[PDB]
Amino acid sequence: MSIFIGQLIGFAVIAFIIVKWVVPPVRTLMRNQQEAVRAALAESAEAAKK
Amino acid sequence: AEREAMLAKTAADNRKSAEQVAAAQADYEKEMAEARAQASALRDEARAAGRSVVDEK
Repeated sequence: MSIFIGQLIGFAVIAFIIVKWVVPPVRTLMRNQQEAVRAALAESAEAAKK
Repeated sequence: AEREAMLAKTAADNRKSAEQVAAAQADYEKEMAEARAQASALRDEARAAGRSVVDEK
């Protein structure tokens, strides 16, 4: 019982840490990559139109 | 492979579109100047025929 509560507080701390300091950079990488690839497909399409 | 071919097309199109616009301009100019040259040759042939007829008459 007590072990579960303590570990759950610890996991809340871990989740907060990753969401505040680890999630933002990973999300930025994904957005730069996925968003960038979208932009590139778009450019390719416009160029085909040209 | 998809990303690769996409890159390839972005590359070609831009190139081929640029080169084809340049080629269209160049070919229009070439055809128009060829028409002008043919017209000038025809007018010069008419001048030569006129000189020949005046001289012969």
